[PDB]
Amino acid sequence: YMGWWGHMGSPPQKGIAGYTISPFAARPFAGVVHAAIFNTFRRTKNQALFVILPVSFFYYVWTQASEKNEWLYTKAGRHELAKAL
Amino acid sequence: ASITSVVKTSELILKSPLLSKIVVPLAKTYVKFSGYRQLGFKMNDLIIEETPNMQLALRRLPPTESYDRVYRLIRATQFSLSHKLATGNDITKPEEDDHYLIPYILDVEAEAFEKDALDNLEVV
Amino acid sequence: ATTFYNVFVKRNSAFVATILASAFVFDMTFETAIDNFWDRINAGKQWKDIRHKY
Amino acid sequence: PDPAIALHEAAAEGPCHDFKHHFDECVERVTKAQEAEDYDHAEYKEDCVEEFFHLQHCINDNTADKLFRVL
Amino acid sequence: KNVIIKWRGKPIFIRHRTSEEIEEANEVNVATLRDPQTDDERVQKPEWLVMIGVCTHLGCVPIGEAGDFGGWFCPCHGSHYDISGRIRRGPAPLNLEIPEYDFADAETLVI
Amino acid sequence: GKSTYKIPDFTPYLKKDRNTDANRLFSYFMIGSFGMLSAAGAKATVQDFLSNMSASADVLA
Amino acid sequence: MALRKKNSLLNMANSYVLDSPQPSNLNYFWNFGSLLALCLVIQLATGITLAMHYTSHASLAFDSVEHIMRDVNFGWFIRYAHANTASFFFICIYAHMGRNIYYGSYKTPRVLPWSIGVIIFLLLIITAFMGYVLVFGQMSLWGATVICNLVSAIPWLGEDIVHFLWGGFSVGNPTLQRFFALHYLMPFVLAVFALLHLIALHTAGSSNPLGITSNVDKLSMHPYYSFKDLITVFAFLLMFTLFVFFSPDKLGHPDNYIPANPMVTPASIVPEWYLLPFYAILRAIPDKLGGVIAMVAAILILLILPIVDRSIIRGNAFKPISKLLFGFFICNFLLLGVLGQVHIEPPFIVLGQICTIFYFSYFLILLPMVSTIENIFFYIGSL
Amino acid sequence: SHASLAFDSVEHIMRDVNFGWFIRYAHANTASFFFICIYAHMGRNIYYGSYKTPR
Amino acid sequence: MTAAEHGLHPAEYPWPQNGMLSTFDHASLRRGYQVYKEVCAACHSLDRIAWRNLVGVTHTTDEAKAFAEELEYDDEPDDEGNPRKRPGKLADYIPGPYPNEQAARAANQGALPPDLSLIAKARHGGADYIFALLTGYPDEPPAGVVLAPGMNYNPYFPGGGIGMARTLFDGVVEYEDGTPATTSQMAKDVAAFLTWAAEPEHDERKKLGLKAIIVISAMLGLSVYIKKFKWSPIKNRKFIYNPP
Ligand code: HEC
Ligand code: HEM
Ligand code: HEM
Ligand SMILES: CCCCCCCCCCCCO[C@@H]1O[C@H](CO)[C@@H](O[C@H]2O[C@H](CO)[C@@H](O)[C@H](O)[C@H]2O)[C@H](O)[C@H]1O
Ligand SMILES: CCCCCCCCCCCCO[C@@H]1O[C@H](CO)[C@@H](O[C@H]2O[C@H](CO)[C@@H](O)[C@H](O)[C@H]2O)[C@H](O)[C@H]1O
Ligand code: FES
Repeated sequence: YMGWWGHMGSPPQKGIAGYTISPFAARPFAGVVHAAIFNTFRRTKNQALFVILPVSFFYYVWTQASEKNEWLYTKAGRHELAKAL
Repeated sequence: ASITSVVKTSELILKSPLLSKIVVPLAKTYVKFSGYRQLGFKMNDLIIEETPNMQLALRRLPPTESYDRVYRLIRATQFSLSHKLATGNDITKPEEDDHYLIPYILDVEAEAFEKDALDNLEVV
Repeated sequence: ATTFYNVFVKRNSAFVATILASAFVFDMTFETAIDNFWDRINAGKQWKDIRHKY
Repeated sequence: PDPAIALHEAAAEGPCHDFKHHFDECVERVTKAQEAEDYDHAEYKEDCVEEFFHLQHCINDNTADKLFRVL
Repeated sequence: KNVIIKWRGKPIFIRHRTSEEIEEANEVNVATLRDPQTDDERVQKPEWLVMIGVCTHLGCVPIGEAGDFGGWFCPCHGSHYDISGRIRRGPAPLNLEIPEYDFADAETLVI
Repeated sequence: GKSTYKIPDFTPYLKKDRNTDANRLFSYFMIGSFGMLSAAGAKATVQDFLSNMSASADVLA
Repeated sequence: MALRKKNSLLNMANSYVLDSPQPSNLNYFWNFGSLLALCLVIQLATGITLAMHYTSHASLAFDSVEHIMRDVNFGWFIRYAHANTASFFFICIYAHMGRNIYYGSYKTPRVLPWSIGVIIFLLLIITAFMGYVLVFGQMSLWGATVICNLVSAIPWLGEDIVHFLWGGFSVGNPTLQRFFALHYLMPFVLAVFALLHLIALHTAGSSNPLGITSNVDKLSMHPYYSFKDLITVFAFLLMFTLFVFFSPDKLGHPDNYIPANPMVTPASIVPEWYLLPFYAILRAIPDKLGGVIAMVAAILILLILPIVDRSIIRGNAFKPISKLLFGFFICNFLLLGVLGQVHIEPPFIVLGQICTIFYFSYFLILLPMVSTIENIFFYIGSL
Repeated sequence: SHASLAFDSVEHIMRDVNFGWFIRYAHANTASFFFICIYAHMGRNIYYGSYKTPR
Repeated sequence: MTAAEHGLHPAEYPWPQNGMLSTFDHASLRRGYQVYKEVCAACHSLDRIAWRNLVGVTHTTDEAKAFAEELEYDDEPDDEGNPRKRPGKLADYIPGPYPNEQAARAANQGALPPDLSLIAKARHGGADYIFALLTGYPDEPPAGVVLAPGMNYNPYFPGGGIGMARTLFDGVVEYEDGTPATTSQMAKDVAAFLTWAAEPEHDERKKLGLKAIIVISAMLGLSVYIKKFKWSPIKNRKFIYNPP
């Protein structure tokens, strides 16, 4: 499925012109401030739900579980503990 | 899963009025959130091609379609490495998101599935 | 500044020699400088600070 | 004399007063319960450890820094 | 009290069980016991519970006097042994093994 | 869009003084500093690490 | 023709580290491969050095580790480096497997590197478990006891096999000396498998975060990924430094600084943190043998991802529903880890079972369902 | 590997470990055979000019 | 578990050595050795510490040789093969109070006082736990606690009943540096000493870490410049597509 340089196994390419400049000709950090602020905000905003939803749910679950567990092993939780066992 | 299976199942859904009424709007939103159009891909550009069947289908694409596919992949790869999104004409509009490859792969698979069936035939 | 490039950077032999000599200098001076800094932030705490009593 | 003693007493009377009183009330109840007969033949014998821990935990939060500052 | 004698690196629990302890052990219906046995089958002398004090699940040594059946509790996976050293709750399949022990004298046993 | 002799806009990235010796020398100063710290860090790592093989404190006693 | 291409040996190096054609859009999650190679190298260097000072005999093992800590020049560093890098190795390996699951690196045509990878993962676990025993502190001994007794679950022969592993009737000197020899060896076996999964991968080349072909746009491995890998090497070394020099015992268990005592069983026996999710899965099943099978199945089930993912699209970058499901799977795996170290008490008993069910249902139910549905949504959605 | 125990551990292998005698002798003797074969292999290579180009 | 079964978790005290750039206070270490020597050494060994380890940490070479030479250690047998004792040398380990475990337990109503060389690493909490435990014997056990015989109530110890009695009282030690030997002062000093005993490399380790952090940070910064520099041709690449 992959070849090597010269016969990589691309479908034939034609009609794309690629341009680039030397690393010595370019400012490596051009527009870094804009990227670090606006680009990172954009990328983070678009992915935030996929992280927040599972994290918040499992943290809530753990919090409820750990709090119940703590309470069952108090004096107040004697009866509920006896039933749970 | 095979493109044939996906296409057949989709046709079952689009047939049933009830089913299409609830599925078509969901699928449109799914595709909007999928966000492949924001990198200038057409849906069919995403299909796994490292299978013998798909290699055959790609070889059967008309030259123009093939050259443009290569461009969309290169362009998208450059957006990916730059962490930028397409803007303006680079974004795939819904009207340009044509199933250019589906007919070719359906034909490749149809013959491969016929071949499997016929390899198992029993003279009655 | 051409001159600086020409002498220390243009030949890789020279550039590697310069890097290693600089690494030698850095290593020795950094050692000394951290020693002094560490002694100042931990003043009166270390054995060398109380040794004089004995 | 021991700086801890004074700091602990101050923290009990001050910021940890609620917990001090809880522990005190606990002690009173348990001693009273031990005073009564057929306590030894009871199922559940109440202790005051929990209230003690709440108090000590509180005292420690309000004292730790102060104590080590005067040593 | 429960003693721990090393024998082949494994700990041997020797408990000097009281009268009422023996009684508490003799109660549980044999029917409801992963490994169905009564104390009589386990000990050759009701006053000397001698066991290989290794948990039958995975091989921790149960912390004695702890449990929920107030005999031994394996802390590892929470399996509770009895005053007979029978399994009551938790993953452990069998009751705490009894080694080959004989009372040579009434005051000394060999393992 | 069509002519391939119209080089795309690179002005946001091009340095005006790109062909000066000052320009190259700067980038090599960064490369060389990195090589210098790598050399000093490697030497420190090697020296400290191999010292494990010299006589331990109990043997020196 | 250039030498690096002409000469057979140089050309093998060249094919992997220099001219190797890589996709030009690999993101930083493609850097864990090289960090795992760095961990492997650090573990070999520190491990071989520890072996020069450690004594495998149970009467001397723990003390030999103290001798390394106290007497050997930089012994403290070499020991802490070895112990902490074991933790970093697992962080990076989970990250790497996470990358592979999210981006569908397990799909055709990369099933073979994936499947060899699952074996590497098992070998890492075995290597790290044996290494932990070599300290012969309390957790060392009691961990070995518990984990080797799982083999007792094998029907009919189980007991006999355990005594065979131990070389005796309990974990003792024979076990410790054999674990030394195997712990030394296993990393070399692990390196061979690591190399095999790379050779297997080299036929298809790396996947990329878009999940499309990269045949259209390749970049040499060097200099581009060489220099990109340096960034994460220095990021890793910074994290390494903070643990090794400033908090060397944060990731450890204090009980391992008490010499092994076969009589006293420690208050809580937990495995090292990176084994905790599998430990929680084992606790979830009440049956001994069931628990062992479940624990093993939790690793071996990875082998069926190539089958149960029915998607026509490689990886999750473009699949919102799959991304949500993946998020829940990962958070559940971390919850399992946490439940591995709590006490076996309510309500964590039931919770552990629910998390275990969720773990397996991802592979067996949800991923097959979700991937089938998303196939349809892409097709209908783009009509 | 500890010098206080090394020699004795080899005796323990000879006397106590099942088939230890064989494993120890096999290891020690195969070290000799390894050299016989390596000299033979190098001898073959010298006599038959295996060292010449292109090898 | 009950809080009792866990033990009360000790406060976070501001130790001199807490802090990325902070060494131990060696004056405190020396004081703490004197507490170990006059109080703890009656029951607790410190077997992993040799006399030489004290030198240039707490004591000069001469002071430490003097401590070693006051003890008798097992020599090699004489010429008739009879056992002999010799005076201690710096290479000798600080000797324990008991010949074996059985003797230790017999002297402590069955409890075995642990070796303290590693106790600071072997307990959750470290210095804080040792300080809390030594100073945390209440005058009276909380009402309703049933202590096993020969146990003392201490909330910091898991289960609450510890076989070690309170041992630090104001003025059990007379410090040689004129510091007032209050219970808290002695506990702080001995806790610091035991922390040093557990991790004697502590001071050197943190200094090398400082060097590492500085150089590694600089290399990280430079590696980012270099990566960006080398990648700029790829990032800045532009395409013009004319469909054929
Ligand atoms: C005369 C007896 C005695 C003296 C004096 C003594 N200890 Fe102990 N110590 C013990 C015994 C016995 C235990 C075991 C307690 C147990 O396990 O129940 C112990 C336990 C400890 C423990 C560990 C508790 C644990 O978590 O297992 C520490 C730490 C400790 N001692 C430190 C000290 C320090 C510091 C001193 C004095 C400065 C000291 N001891 C003085 C008898 C003593
Ligand atoms: C010692 C442990 C390992 C090392 C050193 C290692 C190293 C690497 C390296 C260097 C690559 C190529 C670059 C990269 O994608 O990061 C890679 C790719 C891969 N590894 Fe690993 N790996 C290890 C363990 C594993 C494990 C445990 C798995 C799977 C369970 C795995 C599965 C893969 C797969 C599927 C790929 C191809 C991914 C792709 O590029 O799309 N590896 N590995
Ligand atoms: C993948 C490679 C390796 C991993 C993941 C690994 C893991 C571990 C672990 C987890 C420990 C317990 C550490 C502790 O808490 O002290 C350990 C100890 C040890 N390892 Fe390894 N190890 C690896 C490679 C090696 C190698 C190649 C050697 C060569 C002999 C080795 C020798 C040792 C020694 C001697 C110890 C005991 C001394 C000690 O605990 O530090 N290790 N290893
Ligand atoms: C091919 C490579 C060439 C051979 C490599 C040589 C291997 C070993 C060389 C030096 C090893 C011992 O050399 C010694 O190193 C240690 C650091 O490790 C230095 O020691 C210095 O730092 C350490 C901690 O970093 C302190 O404990 C010590 O007080 C201080 O003097 C000595 O100043 C140096 O004399
Ligand atoms: C990772 C550490 C560095 C050392 C290299 C790793 C060791 C593994 C190498 C042995 C495995 C065989 O590796 C195999 O070798 C040959 C040539 O070398 C490669 O062959 C490839 O490159 C050469 C030229 O570069 C071409 O003739 C060929 O068309 C192409 O497929 C294979 O793609 C690779 O799979
Ligand atoms: S080890 Fe005894 S309960 Fe699992």
